[PDB]
Amino acid sequence: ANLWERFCNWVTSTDNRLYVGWFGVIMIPTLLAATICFVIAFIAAPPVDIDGIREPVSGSLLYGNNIITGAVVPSSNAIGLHFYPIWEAASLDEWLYNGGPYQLIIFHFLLGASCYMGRQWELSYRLGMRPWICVAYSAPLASAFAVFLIYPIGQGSFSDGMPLGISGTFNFMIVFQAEHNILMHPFHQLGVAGVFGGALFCAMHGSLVTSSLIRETTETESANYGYKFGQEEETYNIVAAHGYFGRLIFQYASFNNSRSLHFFLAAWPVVGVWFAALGISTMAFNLNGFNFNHSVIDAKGNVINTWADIINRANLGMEVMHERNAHNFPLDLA
Amino acid sequence: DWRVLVVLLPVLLAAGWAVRNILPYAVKQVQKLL
Amino acid sequence: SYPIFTVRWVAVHTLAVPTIFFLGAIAAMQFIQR
Amino acid sequence: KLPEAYAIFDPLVDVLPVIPVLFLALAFVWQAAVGFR
Amino acid sequence: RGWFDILDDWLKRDRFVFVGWSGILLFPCAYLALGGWLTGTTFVTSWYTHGLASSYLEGCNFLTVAVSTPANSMGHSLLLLWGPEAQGDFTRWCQLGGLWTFIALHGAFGLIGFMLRQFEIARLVGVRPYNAIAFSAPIAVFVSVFLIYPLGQSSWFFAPSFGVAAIFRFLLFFQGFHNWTLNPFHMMGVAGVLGGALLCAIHGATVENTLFQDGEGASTFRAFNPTQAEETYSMVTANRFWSQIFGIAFSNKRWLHFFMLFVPVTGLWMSAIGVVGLALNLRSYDFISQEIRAAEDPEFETFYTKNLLLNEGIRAWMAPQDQPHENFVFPEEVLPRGNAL
Amino acid sequence: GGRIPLWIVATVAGMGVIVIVGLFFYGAYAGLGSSL
Amino acid sequence: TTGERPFSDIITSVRYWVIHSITIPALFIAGWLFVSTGLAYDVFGTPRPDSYYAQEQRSIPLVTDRFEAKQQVETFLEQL
Amino acid sequence: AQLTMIAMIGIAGPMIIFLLAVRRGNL
Amino acid sequence: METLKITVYIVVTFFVLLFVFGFLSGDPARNP
Amino acid sequence: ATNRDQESSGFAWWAGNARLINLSGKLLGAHVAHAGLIVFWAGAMTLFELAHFIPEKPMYEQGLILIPHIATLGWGVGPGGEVVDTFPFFVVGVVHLISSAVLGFGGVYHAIRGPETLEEYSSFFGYDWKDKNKMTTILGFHLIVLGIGALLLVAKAMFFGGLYDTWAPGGGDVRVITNPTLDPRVIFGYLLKSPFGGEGWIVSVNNLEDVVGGHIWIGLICIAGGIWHILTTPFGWARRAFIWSGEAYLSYSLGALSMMGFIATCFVWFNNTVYPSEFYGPTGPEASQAQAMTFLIRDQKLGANVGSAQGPTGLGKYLMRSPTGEIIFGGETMRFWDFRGPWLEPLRGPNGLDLNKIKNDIQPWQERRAAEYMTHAPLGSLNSVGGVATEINSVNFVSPRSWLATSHFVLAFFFLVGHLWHAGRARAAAAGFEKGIDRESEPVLSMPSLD
Ligand code: CLA
Ligand SMILES: CC1=C(/C=C/C(C)=C/C=C/C(C)=C/C=C/C=C(C)/C=C/C=C(C)/C=C/C2=C(C)CCCC2(C)C)C(C)(C)CCC1
Ligand SMILES: CC1=C(/C=C/C(C)=C/C=C/C(C)=C/C=C/C=C(C)/C=C/C=C(C)/C=C/C2=C(C)CCCC2(C)C)C(C)(C)CCC1
Ligand code: OEX
Ligand SMILES: [Fe+2]
Repeated sequence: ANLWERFCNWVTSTDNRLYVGWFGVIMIPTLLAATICFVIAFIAAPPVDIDGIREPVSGSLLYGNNIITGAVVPSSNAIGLHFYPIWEAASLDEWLYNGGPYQLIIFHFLLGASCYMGRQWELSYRLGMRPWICVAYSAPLASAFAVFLIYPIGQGSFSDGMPLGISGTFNFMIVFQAEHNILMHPFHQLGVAGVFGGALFCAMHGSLVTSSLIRETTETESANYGYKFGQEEETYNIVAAHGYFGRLIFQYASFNNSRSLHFFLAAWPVVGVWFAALGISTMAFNLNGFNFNHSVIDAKGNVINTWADIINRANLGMEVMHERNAHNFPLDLA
Repeated sequence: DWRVLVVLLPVLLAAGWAVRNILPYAVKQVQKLL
Repeated sequence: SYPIFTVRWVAVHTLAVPTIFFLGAIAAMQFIQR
Repeated sequence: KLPEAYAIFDPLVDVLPVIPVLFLALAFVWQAAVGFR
Repeated sequence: RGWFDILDDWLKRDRFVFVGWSGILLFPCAYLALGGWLTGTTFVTSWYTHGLASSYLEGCNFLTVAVSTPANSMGHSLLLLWGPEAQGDFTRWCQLGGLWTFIALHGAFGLIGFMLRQFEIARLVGVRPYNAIAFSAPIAVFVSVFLIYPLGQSSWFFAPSFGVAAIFRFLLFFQGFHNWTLNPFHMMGVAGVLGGALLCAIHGATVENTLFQDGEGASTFRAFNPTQAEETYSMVTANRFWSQIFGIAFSNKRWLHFFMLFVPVTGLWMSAIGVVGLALNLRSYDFISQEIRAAEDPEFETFYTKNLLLNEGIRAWMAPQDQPHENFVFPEEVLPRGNAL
Repeated sequence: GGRIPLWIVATVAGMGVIVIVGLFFYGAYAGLGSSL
Repeated sequence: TTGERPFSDIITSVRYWVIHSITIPALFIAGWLFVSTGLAYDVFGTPRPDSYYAQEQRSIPLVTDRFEAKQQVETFLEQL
Repeated sequence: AQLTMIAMIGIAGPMIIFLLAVRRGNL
Repeated sequence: METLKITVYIVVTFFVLLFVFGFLSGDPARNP
Repeated sequence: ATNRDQESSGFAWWAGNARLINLSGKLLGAHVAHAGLIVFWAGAMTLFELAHFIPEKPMYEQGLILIPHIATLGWGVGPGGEVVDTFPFFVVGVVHLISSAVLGFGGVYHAIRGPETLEEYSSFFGYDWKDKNKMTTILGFHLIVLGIGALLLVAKAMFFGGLYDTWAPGGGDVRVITNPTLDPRVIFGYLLKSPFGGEGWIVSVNNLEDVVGGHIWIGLICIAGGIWHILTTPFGWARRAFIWSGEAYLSYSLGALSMMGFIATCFVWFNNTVYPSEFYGPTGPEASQAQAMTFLIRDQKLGANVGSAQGPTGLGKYLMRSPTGEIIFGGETMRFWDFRGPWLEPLRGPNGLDLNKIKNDIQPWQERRAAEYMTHAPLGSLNSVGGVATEINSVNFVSPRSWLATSHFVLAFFFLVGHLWHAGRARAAAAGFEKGIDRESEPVLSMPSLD
């Protein structure tokens, strides 16, 4: 009964309003460091020279951004993949210039969101739950792994990471399609199949359960009060929803098993976003999308342009214009 | 036209030999509905 | 003891008869010389 | 190229690495013969 | 019991695929559109509308095939096969983009027919028509993009084409020309779609990991028969899991599943409002306050002005090929190019 | 009726698919649209 | 459970493959002879590999008209 | 040819499963 | 910089030793 | 016919390999037939790579991942990564593929014919998953064997031919590594290296001395860790720190393999010593420094003043400084200034690149290697079109480095997911709620409220 077994009685306790857990002894101080440093960098970070060529990019709000154009600008290309903590720099103003706040945020966010995943395991193990809400969170977490760490590692610089910003994200998407042809990558296409299907099967499952709610209330109050929390009766008729959706397409396209239904709701966006994060993680090492430039040619040999040749001219448009001053050489290798 | 008589000739040979095997099985189903 | 020419037969065949026709057509495209 | 006493059996080698992809698919043939019981 | 009642019996007859009254409007039109996509992506060129290869017959693959839009000279011609442009000729009609309007109008009528089906089946099985209400978001996306957006533009040519890479053209078109990422109505759609895909993944894995042990086997899917009236999962544990993991949790299972209806349907309805604005080229292209700042200060760079430099790249490099009717002859020196690329 | 084992149908209709998509993926490299 | 013959009972019945061993290959052959005998290049107007361009000309034969547009395609085809 | 290899390589997978079905073996 | 480096280093290892010891301090035991 | 429906096992057909958890003879044949599949692929791919092999073309220009591994070992390659005998490649293909039938026999034998459990026929081979000292005995047996395997590499490096050295003098040559780094402050100083840029945790091993001596150190601690785990039982701090289940040890292996796949991805992407660019192609770093060199070479050959030549931005177009001060290659390749290859160490003096070693001292083999490495960058498509995403279909090139890093990232991420799957499950299984929550004793209704 020392203050260690009293400490593990607090850390592992389910009686906490917000569960700590042992993963949360890493998750809380990393993600508070990644949240305090984020909003300070989002409002007051002086402009970061991301591309290493002494042209600073204003990201913060005080320097003439709004929330849409605001960002934490990624660390300098002069740094590359180098570890840039505060103690690497001679001053703070040097650390602020070369994008050190980006490396502070993403190393505290990814280490803290990895420990969000095991904290999601840990509460499932304290509660007696089955454990795989962590496995489903590995789909957005690999995505955060990819665009913050893995795509920098393959490309050799944290300047290639996704900027912590709304329009910095759109910069990251445009440049990625210019260099890696992400739309023609099938792993991104399985990811769009994971999020379009995910939004479909959300609105599907959301509307078939709402369609099938048993009358418990009057039309003079909300149907939401037909559910009382913790009730043992199912609040909607699963046989009617299967009877509805089975007649909607055909009977055998339909999950008349609620558990087999919610595995599919679990697995379709998760395996979708898994493959999409594997899209970014494999286009980290420049395993680009499908390159059908000048594929259809005629009998003479004249290139008959396709829709993938129209994308290629748009891809050319972004890539000759991304980082207009950073390239001194004709091939964009990394 | 000759080519449309070669695109449709295995097709008309398909449906005929398809209807040559369910021929009594069609006369049993139309009769049962009627 | 079942029907043969149902509505489902028309749902099956109006999709799957041109599907096989198209798959024979796309497989003939794989041998078009340039 | 293979050593020249082996080029008779060269179309065999050209499809020899498809065999491990088909062991995975054979478990589904074997599971379908037993009806996935 | 006359012929309308008798046709009501046979249409609402309990069969494998339910026909219904909507199947008179759904089942040809949904099948002509999808049958016309496959007919156009296999056999129909875009060599006169776009100057493109877009069928399997020409050499394109599934990614690169499309039923491409009509030419800009057609305008918003309905392009009926009997109409004044095709003049009856099927061979000419496919070349003039007539199969695009065949798919965009039968697919329009089939989507009415599928949405009417969702009403008709819910009226017969006795349930609420929320799946039809949730299907209003794919209608409004199909209506705004494939119909309302070209109707606001100069022709059907600027609508998206029914193809994988041709949609990818259309996505990269809207970045370069419209800056559609920056539009707030598209962000509400991204928040709605990714929120839907999150709420699909979260609610799917929450239910599947709060299940009650109803069977003595280690594969839990056979612990559910559908005629049971028990909750198959512990909504109490699920609420206590998410209250301590995330901070907030659903406690109403009816409000949870309405929120699953609400979030992708409001997102896809918000993206509709942006595309209707983009039909009139009402973009959120520029924050006027920043391009005032950046045009008299040559050191103020944000990621916003970098995206606008990318859009000038898209609008000048893609357009002499993307828009062949305009006869854009852009020399090798008017092209916006950074250093060394 | 149940004369043919359904797995034999399911193992050769599923082999009709990979022959054809294997023929479709070969014609990516042969003839039209092969960039050659 | 609606009335029709189950799909475990149709495709497994040999009478199915009495019908369908001679109709599924027949339509695959019909579709082959759509493309191989050239009818695909004539129903829909998709050009042959020697029909995108005239011999010296390399312009795109692009439609610039609406009500003079069916005759315009034919002018491009008489060019070939 | 490469195909007649991959045909008999491929066919003789399920023929193991065909024999043990038509011999009532330990499938 | 010289001081904040070892300040962060002690903070990191104390939270990491709290991570490693608490999962070594009978985490299989703490199940319902 | 035990554990073969869901009536007897409680596992479905899609988790039907989980029916073999307590079937030691059947789980052995599962593993030996799968071991036969890896050794089949090792055999059949090597044959497929050597039947479709052009010894004129370099190995990276041919989609070869396994011929570069045999070539790195010092087999059938001479000066500068050039094949002089394809027979050591062919033997590795035949000895693996023929051995796959023996493991295929023994996998099929133990799975579908042998005793279903080994616990009756052989108490030495029969194991319980929750027997902790037996589970280290098999761990100790397998540690000694991997210590034997990490000493075979030392044997091939020190006696039986030597490995291919990229840092051999005058270009690359197969070199007998006769003085390996036995110093543990160097061998385990790699372990305390930062993973990040310029340090590159163990991927920065840049000579074959530390490779051989590191495999003497690993190869003998695995022997001495085998003798450890054979002669001991797990201690009490470890018994309370682990789930002792079959799926638990699987999850610990899956989590270990996710580490290894993410590391080997980084080895094949960054390291050009144990993955020579003669065989595997230039690294991502290597090709960007080769492009800056080719135009450092080209323009100075036209008389550019390459030290004083400026970029658009104020930086050196050819020669700028790293943020530590070294004269490095200008351009965007400033991110790759931590790259060491042997075609540019004759340029690197102590300030970084020496400008006086650029003017009158760049040899034509270096101009050849930099121009080759620039036009064979590990950029490529999924249909194997070389170059950027905006490149035309003329170059049929994806590097083996890109193939190996991306495949072993796809595999290593899923093996992290598979670790999270199986570690969560095996701890839910050892506590007794992996099948669901008991309704009669639900913990949360026995757990107090929050607010
Ligand atoms: C390659 C990976 C692999 C391996 C090694 C195995 C191995 C096994 N599975 Mg598993 N399984 C796998 C993948 C694999 N499976 C996949 C992908 C699925 C999903 C379809 C399953 C689903 C599954 C289920 C549902 C079950 C198994 C079972 C089994 C075990 C016994 C099978 C048996 O005795 O019935 C007899 C099997 C047959 C008659 C099929 C014959 C196949 C032969 C052996 C093919 C190999 C021949 C080979 C080429 C010859 C080489 C030697 C030669 C050169 C001399 C065996 C250990 C069973 C089990 O749990 O046992 C208790 C079981 O019920 N598996
Ligand atoms: C080396 C060599 C050899 C060997 C070989 C081998 C080893 C083989 C094996 C092979 C195999 C191993 C094969 C297999 C095959 C299989 C297959 C071909 C399958 C397919 C499948 C499918 C088609 C599927 C289907 C299905 C089902 C059935 C269920 C439902 C669903 C699905 C679709 C999944 C020989 C002798 C030649 C000689 C010498 C050389
Ligand atoms: C060969 C070679 C080399 C060497 C190397 C080495 C020497 C290595 C080693 C390595 C090592 C030696 C490593 C280690 C690692 C470790 C790990 C990986 C760990 C893990 C851990 C764990 C898993 C734990 C867990 C836990 C916790 C956290 C708490 C609770 C309890 C438990 C126990 C569960 C060099 C580089 C020189 C060169 C190249 C070649
Ligand atoms: O940094 Mn951001 O983006 Ca990847 O590519 Mn090279 O570097 Mn720059 O150009 Mn394109
Ligand atoms: Fe639900």
